Amino acid sequence: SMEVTVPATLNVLNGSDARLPCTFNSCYTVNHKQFSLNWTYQECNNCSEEMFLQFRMKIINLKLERFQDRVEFSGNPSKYDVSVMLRNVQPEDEGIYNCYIMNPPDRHRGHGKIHLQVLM
Amino acid sequence: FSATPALYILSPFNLIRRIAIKILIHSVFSMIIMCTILTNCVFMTFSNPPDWSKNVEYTFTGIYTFESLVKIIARGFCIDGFTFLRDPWNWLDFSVIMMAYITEFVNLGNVSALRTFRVLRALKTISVIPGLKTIVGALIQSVKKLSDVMILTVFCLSVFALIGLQLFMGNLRNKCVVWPINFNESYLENGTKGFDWEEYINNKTNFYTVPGMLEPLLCGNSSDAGQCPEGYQCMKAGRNPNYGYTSFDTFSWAFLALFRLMTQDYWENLYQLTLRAAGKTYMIFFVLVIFVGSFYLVNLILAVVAMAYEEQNQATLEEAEPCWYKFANTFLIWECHPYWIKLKEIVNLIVMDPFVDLAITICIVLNTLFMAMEHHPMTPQFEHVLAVGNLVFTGIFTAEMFLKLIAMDPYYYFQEGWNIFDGFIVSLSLMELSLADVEGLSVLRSFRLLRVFKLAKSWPTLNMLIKIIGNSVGALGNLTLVLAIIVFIFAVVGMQLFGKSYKECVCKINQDCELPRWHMHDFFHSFLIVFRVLCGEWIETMWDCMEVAGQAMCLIVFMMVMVIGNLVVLNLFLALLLSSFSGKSWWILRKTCFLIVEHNWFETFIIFMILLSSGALAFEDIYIEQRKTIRTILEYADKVFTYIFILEMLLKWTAYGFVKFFTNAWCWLDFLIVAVSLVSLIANALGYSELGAIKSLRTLRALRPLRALSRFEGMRVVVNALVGAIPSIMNVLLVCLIFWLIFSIMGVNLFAGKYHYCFNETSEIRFEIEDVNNKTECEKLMEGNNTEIRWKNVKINFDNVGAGYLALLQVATFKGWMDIMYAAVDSRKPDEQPKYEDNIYMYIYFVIFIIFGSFFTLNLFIGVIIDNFNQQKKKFGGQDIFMTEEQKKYYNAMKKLGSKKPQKPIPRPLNKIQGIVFDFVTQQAFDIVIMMLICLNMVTMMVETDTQSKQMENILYWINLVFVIFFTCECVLKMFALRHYYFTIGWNIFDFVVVILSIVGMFLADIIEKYFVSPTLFRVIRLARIGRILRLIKGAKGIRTLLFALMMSLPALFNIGLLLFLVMFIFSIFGMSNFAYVKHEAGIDDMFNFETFGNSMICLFQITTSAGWDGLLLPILNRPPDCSLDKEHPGSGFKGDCGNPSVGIFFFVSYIIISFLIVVNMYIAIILENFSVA
Amino acid sequence: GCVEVDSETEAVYGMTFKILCISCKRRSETNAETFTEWTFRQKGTEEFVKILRYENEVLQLEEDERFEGRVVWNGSRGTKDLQDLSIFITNVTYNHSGDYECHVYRLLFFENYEHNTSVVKKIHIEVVDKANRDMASIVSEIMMYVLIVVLTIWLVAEMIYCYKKIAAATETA
Ligand SMILES: *[C@@H]1O[C@H](CO)[C@@H](O[C@@H]2O[C@H](CO)[C@@H](O[C@@H]3O[C@H](CO)[C@@H](O)[C@H](O)[C@@H]3O)[C@H](O)[C@H]2NC(C)=O)[C@H](O)[C@H]1NC(C)=O
Ligand SMILES: *[C@@H]1O[C@H](CO)[C@@H](O[C@@H]2O[C@H](CO)[C@@H](O[C@@H]3O[C@H](CO)[C@@H](O)[C@H](O)[C@@H]3O)[C@H](O)[C@H]2NC(C)=O)[C@H](O)[C@H]1NC(C)=O
Ligand SMILES: *[C@@H]1O[C@H](CO)[C@@H](O[C@@H]2O[C@H](CO)[C@@H](O[C@@H]3O[C@H](CO)[C@@H](O)[C@H](O)[C@@H]3O)[C@H](O)[C@H]2NC(C)=O)[C@H](O)[C@H]1NC(C)=O
Ligand SMILES: *[C@@H]1O[C@H](CO)[C@@H](O[C@@H]2O[C@H](CO)[C@@H](O[C@@H]3O[C@H](CO)[C@@H](O)[C@H](O)[C@@H]3O)[C@H](O)[C@H]2NC(C)=O)[C@H](O)[C@H]1NC(C)=O
Ligand SMILES: *[C@@H]1O[C@H](CO)[C@@H](O[C@@H]2O[C@H](CO)[C@@H](O[C@@H]3O[C@H](CO)[C@@H](O)[C@H](O)[C@@H]3O)[C@H](O)[C@H]2NC(C)=O)[C@H](O)[C@H]1NC(C)=O
Ligand SMILES: NC1=N[C@H]2O[C@@H]3[C@]4(O)O[C@@H]5[C@H]2[C@@]3(N1)[C@@H](O)[C@H](O4)[C@]5(O)CO
Ligand SMILES: *[C@@H]1O[C@H](CO)[C@@H](O)[C@H](O)[C@H]1NC(C)=O
Ligand SMILES: *[C@@H]1O[C@H](CO)[C@@H](O)[C@H](O)[C@H]1NC(C)=O
Repeated sequence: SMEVTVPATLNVLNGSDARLPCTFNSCYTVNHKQFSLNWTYQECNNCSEEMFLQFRMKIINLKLERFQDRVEFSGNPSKYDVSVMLRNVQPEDEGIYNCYIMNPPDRHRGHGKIHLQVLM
Repeated sequence: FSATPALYILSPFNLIRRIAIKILIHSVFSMIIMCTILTNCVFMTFSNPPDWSKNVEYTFTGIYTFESLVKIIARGFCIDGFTFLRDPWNWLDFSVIMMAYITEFVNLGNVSALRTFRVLRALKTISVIPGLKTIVGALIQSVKKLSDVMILTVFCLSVFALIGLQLFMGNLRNKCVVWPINFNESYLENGTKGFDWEEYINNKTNFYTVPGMLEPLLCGNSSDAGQCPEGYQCMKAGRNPNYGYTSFDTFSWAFLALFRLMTQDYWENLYQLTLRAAGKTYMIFFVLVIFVGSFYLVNLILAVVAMAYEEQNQATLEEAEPCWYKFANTFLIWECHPYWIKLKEIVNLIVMDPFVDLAITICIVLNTLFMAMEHHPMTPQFEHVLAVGNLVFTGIFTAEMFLKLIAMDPYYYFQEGWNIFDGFIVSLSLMELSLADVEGLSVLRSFRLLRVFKLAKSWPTLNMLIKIIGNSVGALGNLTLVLAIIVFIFAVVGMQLFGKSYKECVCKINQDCELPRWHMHDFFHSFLIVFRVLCGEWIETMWDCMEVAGQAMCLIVFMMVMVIGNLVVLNLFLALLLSSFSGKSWWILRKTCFLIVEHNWFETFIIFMILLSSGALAFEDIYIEQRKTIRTILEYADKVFTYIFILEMLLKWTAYGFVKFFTNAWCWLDFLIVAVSLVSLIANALGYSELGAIKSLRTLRALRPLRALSRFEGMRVVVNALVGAIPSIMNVLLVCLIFWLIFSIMGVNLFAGKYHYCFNETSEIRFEIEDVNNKTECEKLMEGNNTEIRWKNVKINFDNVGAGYLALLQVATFKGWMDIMYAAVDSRKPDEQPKYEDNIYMYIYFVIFIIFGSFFTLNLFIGVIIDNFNQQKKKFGGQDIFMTEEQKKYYNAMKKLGSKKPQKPIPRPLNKIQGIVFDFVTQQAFDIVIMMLICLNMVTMMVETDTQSKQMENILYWINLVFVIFFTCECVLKMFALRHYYFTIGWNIFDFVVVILSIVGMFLADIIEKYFVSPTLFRVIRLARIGRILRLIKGAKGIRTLLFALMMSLPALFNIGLLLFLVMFIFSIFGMSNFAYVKHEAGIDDMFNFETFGNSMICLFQITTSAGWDGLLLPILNRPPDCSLDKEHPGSGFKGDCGNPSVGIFFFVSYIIISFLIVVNMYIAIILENFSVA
Repeated sequence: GCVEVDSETEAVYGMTFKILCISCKRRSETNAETFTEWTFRQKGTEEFVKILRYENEVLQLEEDERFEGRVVWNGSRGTKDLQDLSIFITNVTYNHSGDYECHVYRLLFFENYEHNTSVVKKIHIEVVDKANRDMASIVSEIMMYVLIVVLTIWLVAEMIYCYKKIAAATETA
């Protein structure tokens, strides 16, 4: 896949801030136009996957009902950070963050897996 | 074994300590460590170690831990004397084991570095295998000896790098930028519709990029530099070529480029790029750096290493002064029947020892000359003849083997090594016919070539070759093992450091996102890269690995590979070489003509005449329909040249006599040239001025400069020496031809016919082998389509021993071999489309050839040349064989004048102020501060870079002002001190000329506002500043002695230079005649071609160092299928787009040989002179 | 490709002449679509008039009687990239003097960048009846003969001097 490093497991307090990043190191330092990053979220392992964040030549947030105005992208693709932060975490957010990335000039298209759980 | 005065804790009398010592010395421990380390090296060779061998790695680790435990319980702690901390390699032991214990658990994030640091395990072989420590030590003393030459090399590359920086500053960036600025549609990068200069100038699609090439074309504003097409200008625009590392725009890259020039590694591309950017007139700089930094510095390094190795070798040679028998006697002895014994005696007599050797060797020679006759296109009758001859010859050798086996008992038969070799060959021969349907495995039939080596008993010189090959794995098996271990450790270091990077960054070096041809991913390819660096082609892969995996790592790794590997290969070469080493009017008329011939002024006149007549050939080029007045005046002076030379022939005849004149080779040469010129003269004077071989005789006029060989004394002496040394070279050349014939026949068997393509040249992609496998379906594609799809052949193929010799000379000269190896390793079947690296292991065929027929044969040839020149020197009392008698007087004059001169110390003048000022100027403190400010000026020169900020330019300007003021003030102080006695030493004169010329430079910088604005002369008078840093050599002693050696050896270099230039002239005229109007395909461009004397001499000087001669040859070898036989060629009646292949091969092969024999004598005249200094 | 040569400035009446103009591309790879116009005016006459226009496939000549049925094209044959702009005149008359100017118009093709260029070369010819064969070749012939004679004279003088001197030397003993 792609050389993407993520926190394997993160714990977040009830309603507290949570920043779950996808850092990645590749050749061909990231450009802004032809580059693409994707973010998929799953409410559980074996249930449906949901697109909620795009960056196709520009930041494109799908603004799902699960992440209406809570997930915000304040990362840095040039600094190899496509991080998403979830404010006011809610227990039905317990699931899988998957970030999909494609560095334009290489073709080492890859994937990402993040498991987030919320404590009672 | 014990010898233990240690007396440490855990008393040496203990049972445990005694057991540890007993097992430690015991050789089975060493053997099991050998097995462990060899398996460890193999597992290191493994690229991605599968987890089912991770525990095997732990097993190896535990073995190392056990060894460490034993060595610690046997005198471990560092406190006691003679412990294992006193022995350096056990530092390596502790380091590697401790770093393993660091590695298997949490560690630093640099996984690649910690993985690489396992190479110490492979390095352990150097410590533990017996004898290797001494080899490493000897390498260390040789390196320690070459220190002064390293210092001089560094300072010389620094001086020349400053020259190149100041001359070619930024010129490498000159690109053909679209000039007619199209403002109305000049979009900005963020969609502004506005125009910004720094975005237009660096936008990559505003450059030319000659269709087919990769880098955008370099261009130039000079009159002779490259030419921009219509609609482009020559502003410096964008990144440098070759990813940005080929540049003179800073002292770092200038130093890299001139270290590249020093080793001549792919220096023809720097030559072409810089001459296309800065103008062809700068070839003077390249000649200067090749005849000083390349030939001389490399010669000096090799001479000093040779001197050190000879000294050490001579010092170390001087300091020295039944149970199976009973089974054998029953089965190995074949006397069991009286008639059988009678037959044994009979056949032993029927051997006819005097008349068996001739028969068997005749059969061997006929066998090798039958194996020579091989082709891809073979008529079935001819292949049948080859097969039946093969059967006949193998039957003959089987008959000889069986006859000898029955004639002498197998015990005594196999007791001879020659007989065991013969048995190996005959067994290998028999296993062929039985296995006549084995898939692939075409290598097996190649072993028959070894029969030729049975001529070793005949030749003494083929025995010398076998002696060299044996000494490689005999007396010097340990040193070649050191070489193998080093080529292994570098190969695995590369694979662990840059191996993953070459796969992550694929699209940064190869535009198709495929692995480049020569990468460091696998182990085989890493070994290939390190071998290539040993061959000499480091830069072309250093660029790629710098582009994928960081500049610093590749620079360090490849400099280490070059230095260490070349040191070891040089040491192995010299090791082998030193192992090998040990009335009454007719009489008055005749004497009057003799007197008029022997007149010095008349000889000068004829020299001027031959020079003019020879130079008149230069004007005969493609720019001859212009300057018609020049062509007419030169044509009508050709007649008077012919007249004067016929007159000289007649008058020499009268002076000397027919017998006296025709017993001299030079007189035959002159007569032949005059006769052929006169024959052409009479042919053109008559109506038969064309339409025959007369026009082909016309180009033979290029031989006219040969009269200068007879006239000029230096060229005559050099040609005399070469011709005298030919006879000792004929036998060695015969050996080299036989051995390269073995290699060429094996290459034909491996590759014959497997070098065909199918271009669709409209796309010019070699069809991948699933659309067209066979030749037959490529024909199908043709018959469906039009000629836009063809079945090409690599032009330097291996399809018969002739093409084999050509392609193999290319492979052995390390120029043009890359395409051959690509088309070999892609080769799969004779009539099948090649597939990308489907036969990778054919690389080892070229590795074997370079090891044997390019390294060992070169070693033999060099040894014989050195022996011959030693003999020739000893004949004439040790005098030089490249100097005229007046040159000998010149030599002896320097020999006498180079001693220690009791110079006058300039006594103090009778003034107190003068006394103190001479205390100032004579004190050593004043000299050393001068040297330090020269060093400061040198660093502030090297800090000048392209694209530097204007503030930096002003700061450098004012600091240069300060320094030049300081130097001028010191100069005028010394003048006021004693002008008349300081105009006595030449060093001071150099100081005065450099200071006044720097003052001229700065005055003209201020006053460039005149009618004579000349930037180029201004950069040259800036280069004039560099002369001051040459004063540092005055404070040196060994460097001064070495420069004295160059000064003392100049005259021989000058004579050989005249000869080489005259050869360049003849071949350049031949190129102007034949290889003008050839297609501009690859290595022959709009410039660096044969269309003019300037461009032709450019190409010949490039070829003189063998650089890229495949490039020049390749466009000649094409044919009207890949040409146009009737091209328009405007401005000239000449037609046809490409020349004659046969004369193309003869032109370049004969130049490579001739140039090689010339440049070699340049090396010998330098190397041997350096020896004679001390 | 680059031998830019002027035409000849002498034409002899009744036989043929070769008008020569070679515009050479600065880089020969570039492939261009080129066409030309030839402007002509007689001696002591008004401004030029076009006579022949060769555009990449065929030679269209103006209907002037001064050149009809007696002018043929000797440039590059059917390549659409002329690079060789040569007019051939058969049966030269006295009218065909004055000033010729070859107008060449190039449309160089690049990666994604067309370019239109124009070059004008001026050639002046004069028609004679006897071929006034040039001065360089004649002065070269006199140079040839005088040099041959003077070298022969030098040789004879030197050899007679040496003969006399050494005969006087040998008569001494
Ligand atoms: C280097 O110069 C070339 C030549 O101008 C630039 O290519 C040009 O790029 C612009 C914008 O990227 C293109 O304009 C666009 O055209 C499309 C229609 O396909 C239109 O919808 C857009 O709104 C915009 O106007 C233009 O077509 C294109 N020209 C060519 C011949 O490719 C190139 O972008 C420059 N390089 C850099 C790094 O700026
Ligand atoms: C692309 O980037 C360039 C520069 O980075 C942008 O140029 C800027 O454009 C704005 C809009 O016109 C300029 O602001 C105004 O400029 C006028 C010029 O007379 C001035 O009088 C106004 O007071 C105001 O500053 C700005 O100067 C100009 N340059 C910079 C450095 O900002 C351009 O707009 C960008 N294109 C897009 C599509 O964003
Ligand atoms: C080859 O010759 C040309 C001129 O003979 C050298 O100078 C170039 O001249 C043009 C104008 O004729 C410059 O264009 C203008 O430059 C200014 C500089 O700031 C720029 O801002 C404008 O937009 C305009 O494009 C061109 O820049 C200039 N070249 C450079 C590198 O500045 C040319 O330098 C010569 N090439 C060599 C010596 O390699
Ligand atoms: C060798 O490789 C070249 C690569 O260009 C092949 O030429 C290409 O052939 C295709 C065949 O369909 C051409 O496509 C055609 O394009 C025109 C213009 O857009 C369109 O009107 C047609 O309907 C069709 O799509 C393509 O233009 C052409 N390219 C060039 C540069 O000529 C060629 O076919 C290959 N030959 C073999 C034997 O594989
Ligand atoms: C090179 O030439 C050889 C014969 O000289 C080709 O072998 C023949 O290849 C074709 C197609 O690759 C085969 O036709 C197909 O065979 C398969 C089964 O093998 C069948 O299922 C198909 O219906 C079709 O008939 C043909 O049988 C085969 N010849 C023989 C004797 O089996 C070879 O393919 C050529 N290389 C190429 C085309 O790359
Ligand atoms: N230092 C090198 N000298 C020549 O030998 C190698 C080669 O065989 O021949 C040329 C040079 C080479 N590198 C390669 O870059 C390539 O193959 C070639 O340039 C292109 O013609
Ligand atoms: C740009 O186009 C305008 C038309 O509006 C024209 O007047 C002007 O001359 C053009 N300038 C350039 C540099 O193309
Ligand atoms: C090229 O320029 C010439 C010069 O006037 C002009 O006559 C012609 O029409 C132009 N053609 C093109 C395609 O630009």
